[PDB]
Amino acid sequence: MATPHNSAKVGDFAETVLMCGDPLRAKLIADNYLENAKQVNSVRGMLGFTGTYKGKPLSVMGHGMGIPSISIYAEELYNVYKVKTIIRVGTCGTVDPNVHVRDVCIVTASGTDSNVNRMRLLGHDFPATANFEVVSALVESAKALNIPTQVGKAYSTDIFYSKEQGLNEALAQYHFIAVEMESAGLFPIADYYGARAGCICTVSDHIITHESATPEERQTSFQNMIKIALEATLKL
Amino acid sequence: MATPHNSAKVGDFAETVLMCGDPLRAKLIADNYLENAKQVNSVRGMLGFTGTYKGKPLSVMGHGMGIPSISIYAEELYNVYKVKTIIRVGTCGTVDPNVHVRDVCIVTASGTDSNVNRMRLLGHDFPATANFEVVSALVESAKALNIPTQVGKAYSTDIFYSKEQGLNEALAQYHFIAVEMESAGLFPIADYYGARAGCICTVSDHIITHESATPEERQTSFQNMIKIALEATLKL
Amino acid sequence: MATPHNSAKVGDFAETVLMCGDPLRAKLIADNYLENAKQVNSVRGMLGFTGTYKGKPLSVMGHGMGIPSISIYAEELYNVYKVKTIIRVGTCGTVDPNVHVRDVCIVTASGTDSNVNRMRLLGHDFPATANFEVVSALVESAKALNIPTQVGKAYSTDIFYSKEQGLNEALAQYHFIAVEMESAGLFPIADYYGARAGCICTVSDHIITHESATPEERQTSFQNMIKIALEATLKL
Amino acid sequence: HHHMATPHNSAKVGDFAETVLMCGDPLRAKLIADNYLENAKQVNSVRGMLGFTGTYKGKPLSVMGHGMGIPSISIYAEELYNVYKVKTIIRVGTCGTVDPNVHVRDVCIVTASGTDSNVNRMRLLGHDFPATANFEVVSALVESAKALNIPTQVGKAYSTDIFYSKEQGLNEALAQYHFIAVEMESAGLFPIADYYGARAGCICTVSDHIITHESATPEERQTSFQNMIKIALEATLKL
Amino acid sequence: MATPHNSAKVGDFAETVLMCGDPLRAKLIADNYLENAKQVNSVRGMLGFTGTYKGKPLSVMGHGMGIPSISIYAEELYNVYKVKTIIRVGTCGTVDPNVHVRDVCIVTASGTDSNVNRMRLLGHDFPATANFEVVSALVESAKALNIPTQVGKAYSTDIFYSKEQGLNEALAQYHFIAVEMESAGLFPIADYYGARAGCICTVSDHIITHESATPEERQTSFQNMIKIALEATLKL
Amino acid sequence: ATPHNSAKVGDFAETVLMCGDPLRAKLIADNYLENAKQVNSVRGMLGFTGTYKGKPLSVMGHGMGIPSISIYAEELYNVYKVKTIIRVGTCGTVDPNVHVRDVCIVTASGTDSNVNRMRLLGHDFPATANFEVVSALVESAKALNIPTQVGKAYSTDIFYSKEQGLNEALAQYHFIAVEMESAGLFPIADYYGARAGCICTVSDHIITHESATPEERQTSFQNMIKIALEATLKL
Repeated sequence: MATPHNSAKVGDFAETVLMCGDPLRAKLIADNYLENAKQVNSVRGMLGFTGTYKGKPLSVMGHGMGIPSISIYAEELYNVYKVKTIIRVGTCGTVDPNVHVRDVCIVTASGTDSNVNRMRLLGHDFPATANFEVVSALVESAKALNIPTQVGKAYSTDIFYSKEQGLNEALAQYHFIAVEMESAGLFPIADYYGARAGCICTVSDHIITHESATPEERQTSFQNMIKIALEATLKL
Repeated sequence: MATPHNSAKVGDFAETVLMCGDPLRAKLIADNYLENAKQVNSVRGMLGFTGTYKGKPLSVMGHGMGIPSISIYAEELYNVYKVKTIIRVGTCGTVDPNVHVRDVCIVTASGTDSNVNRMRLLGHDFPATANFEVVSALVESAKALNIPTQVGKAYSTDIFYSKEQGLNEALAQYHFIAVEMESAGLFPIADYYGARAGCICTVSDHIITHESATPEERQTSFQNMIKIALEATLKL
Repeated sequence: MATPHNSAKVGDFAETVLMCGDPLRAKLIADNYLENAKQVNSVRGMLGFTGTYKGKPLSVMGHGMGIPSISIYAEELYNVYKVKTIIRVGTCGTVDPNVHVRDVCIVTASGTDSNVNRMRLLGHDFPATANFEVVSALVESAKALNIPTQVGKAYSTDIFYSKEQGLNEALAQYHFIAVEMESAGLFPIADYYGARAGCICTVSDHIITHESATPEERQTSFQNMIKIALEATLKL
Repeated sequence: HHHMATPHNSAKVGDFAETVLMCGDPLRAKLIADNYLENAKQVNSVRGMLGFTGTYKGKPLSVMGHGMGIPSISIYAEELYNVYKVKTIIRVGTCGTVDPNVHVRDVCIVTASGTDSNVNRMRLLGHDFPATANFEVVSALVESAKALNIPTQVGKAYSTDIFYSKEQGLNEALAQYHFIAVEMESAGLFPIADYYGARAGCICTVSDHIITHESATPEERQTSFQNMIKIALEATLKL
Repeated sequence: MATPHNSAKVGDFAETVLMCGDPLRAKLIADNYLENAKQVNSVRGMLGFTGTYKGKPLSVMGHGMGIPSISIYAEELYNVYKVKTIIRVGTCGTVDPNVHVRDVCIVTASGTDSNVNRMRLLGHDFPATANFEVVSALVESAKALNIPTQVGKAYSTDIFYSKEQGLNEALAQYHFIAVEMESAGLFPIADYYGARAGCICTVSDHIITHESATPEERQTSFQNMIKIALEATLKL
Repeated sequence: ATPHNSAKVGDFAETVLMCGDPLRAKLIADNYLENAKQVNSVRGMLGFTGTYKGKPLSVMGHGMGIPSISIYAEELYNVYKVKTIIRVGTCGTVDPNVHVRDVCIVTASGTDSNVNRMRLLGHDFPATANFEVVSALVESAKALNIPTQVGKAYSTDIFYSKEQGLNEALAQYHFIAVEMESAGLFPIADYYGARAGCICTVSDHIITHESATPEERQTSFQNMIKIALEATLKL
């Protein structure tokens, strides 16, 4: 196989890839938004697909949960499959007092409690930073669709089941808008390969005040986010 | 759903669960070694099954790749599903000069480059340590099956595609026998819940000498490892 | 005095402030580009001025050298003086193989070897991240002026006279475009106050290949950069 | 050293058996030799760190003090494995516990030990290196206790550099993760055994419950010591 | 120019230099205590002067605020200007229960929350330690002038506007006598060049009790401190 | 009155010399203290109290390493109400201008231990000798016409160092002494509002591999102990 974790042949992925944690959501995106989609990977159930969106080649693939998982898949996509742009699409929590469930968050950079970026920069602070053209394309696509967005920092944690006192309050004080588990691992890999990455997420829960989007609101948020991402690919 | 990542209801998992990263390997284990088997989870494609091995209830489920992924699944199994014992089964690399591809490694403790255990113990060194009853059951099962084993430390990394100079040589100097991605995250979660965990792996590659197991060797080693793990469950 | 380091009264600063390390350069900006400018601070020689640019209120003030120095001045400006936006303007080195002397660098986020941001976020990785509106206004201003720009990460070091082996090569591998000493301290303070910050710098030296801008190239680069920043304030 | 085999040990090469019991107090090493070893001879006196070599039930065995703390045991154990060609060290001592199901007088067999020392990070490029006991040693201690009908607790220790701790929240975190023994040396011993391809373990008796403040009486400590040392000595016959 | 930050020619600085953060205080020292004084640096407003005290050449110059700033100026003074001794003079807070506002503190070593010294000593603890001949010369000068002094540790912070719970109480418990922002960066640079440094400060504020020196007390303490420093230079 | 010391408060003088080897503690008491009484032998860690030229003085072993000295010193300051501890010992050096037989008076000590970060919220806490003690040692050496080196020590947890680049960095920043305990002593003295210092003689040059002979070690020890004893008179 071309990699230990992907049965796709070189060339089977488009230069632009959307990725989400849940492979079954990758399949939903392919089935509902890609034309002439073909499954190109099923190793470990991590479904990946390639088709077109409005005539332009586009792939979508799951990345699993957490920094180590996305790091495997993204490293391979840039190195082996010669992908140029990855947009991560997902859901997130928020702690920011002026961000609400159903909001769409476009990530400019992501903090983390992982050690992976310190290990790349001699132990120093290496900001996991989205590519500006990708950020701008997402922002401009949402404007054209008349969909309000929040633009700012995410925080990528290794621990879904946090026991850490004071973390949420510190994230809120510094206006982190999205809490998720992967973006801080993706951005430095794109940098290593001289490539591009970004992230867009919908807010499912307010971590501080405990609001939670209903199933119907989650479907609407998902449709808005995915249309923003798809339209942005046409400008990238 | 009982958790965001698992559609099983409390009671659907046995008290002992084998887990491996690849959900398709979890399915292979269920199909080839469990009787009375039923599928109990398919959220995110992370297949899980419950059946019997030699009459005793046993579950087997995928955990995905990396510490953050296994942490989600294992926290839930212990907390929500009331599981008492998780045995991780998988493949690994080795750096040890006296360990060879095809070998079976029983893990007594695992080091890591993750921050998750420092965060649990006020920044200090918290050894991710296998439960002694579990280690002993694996060791004694292998002896009873006439299968030689290596017993000793693993190292769980967040980065499959390592760029770290000197790491392999240090691991070799201190006789780490297995390099994998998850066990250091599992053992402290078992500790938190007053429960039990262990790990057994097959050596697919020698990271120093670059030897690699043939497909035939990987089948042999899998058959040895899984029989040891299954027989151990009868003693637990 | 309103603060220990600033004799200005509350209200003496405009809501938007350009800052540079050298107070004599702050004076040069006030003298050559601001209308009806008045000096509002001279404590510690850290000259600050308020006037208008194309009739819009604007202030300019020195910040001194290094994170601790800018942290004092910026904390006071946001907290006591109720400043809404700070744009840092300066010079930088580069290590990136495709960035050259005289290039204009617009900073999206900055790494650092300082501890100040770990101390704000429970020891974790807190990306010092520029405000997107500010970044965009700088990018669009440069486009209108027909000045090419590089957009991406800076690195803010505490040590001008670096002795650190391997740092430059790692910065280059991950495409850090600017090496300076202050931006990583500014952005988190802006966050704390729910305010905005950014940074634009011109490349005076290639740290790896050793090209250095002449005095005349330095003046031309400064003229380009300051016009970009001033025009950006009209959009903010 | 000018004439000694190491700077801290006057024993000649070969004066130590391949299996060595070690405890912090050199006077306890002497008590162990006097009361349990036959054919015994003192082989070290440097720094008062008494060490002895004889036999236990016919098999060669040594016992020597290691002093207090990771740096001290590191000196002695590095020398034992490197210069004296020792194959197995079993640390014997006392400990505190924070675990809610461990009580004073319990015997703890250590599978691995955490620490607040930097010595293991320095061995593994700054990463987490678990100080891990050798499984054959752990198993021999467990099986020896079973044969003597002495109950044991088996699990993690924590080795601290600071006896007089002022650290808030530490005991509660150790209890939450079921650390069974708090002492000062095991985390330094196990990685040195690894470096030399050799074996190490640890067994300790609980003198104090750090949470509930229960404390063993002197007579309970004597019984606990006798049980522990019998377990360790019998384990050496299987190693 | 001889360096990027100093317009003095080599030789224009005496072998001993007093430095303080505020360049206007450097000018005050020159105006009131040096004879034959001339200004030798004006770059960045960081005024420096050279004259004589009781016939012996002596320089005084500002160093700005924080470790990065003093590091630039001191590295240059030792390396380019061939200075042999730098005595930092300034103001400080105190946390010590036996130290009071108005007191003069002679610094033997300084702690820090900066990373600059870990980076010099392989990540380890490197005490920023004053040169004994300098400490002794200050102590003996004070004794000869019949001025009592406090002698002991300082703490050099990167963050003037501290938000750090428990810091002041730990500093008080261990009898740190002075809190300031620069000494910990100066002493290791002196070590690197085989040169000498020390620090003497006046207590302006008690951080624990909140007492503050009156203007008259600040004048008395300044007069004491500067006379101690000047007399010490005659013995160095 | 402690788990490691059978003495009771008042059994130690207010000033205590300490060295790693308890047998060297006994040598110091036997050869330099008048009217000396043994006040501890728990764990073999001999301690003694007598007088030097009329002034009460004690001498006791501290064992090897920061954890060991921390136990003994914490107890001395807390239970035994000691006011001044002077550590006396041997050291290595990496400094190009320090040689075997040199006497090193320590002003501060670096370390690879975590004990000081844990006392100061993770930050850099310099283990710093008390100035009156440093000065007393320097002046006593001057009075005896013995040259001294005055400067930084480095206290390591690992005698058998495998660390590449360490010696070269210590040399570049002119650390004059390498040993194993002083960085643990000075912060404990700070905690109790008390005084500590350290003096050591160079037995080995770690870079040049020069090593002191038996005769040279005797001369060096006699020089150092006389400096420390005479310093106690001024403290």
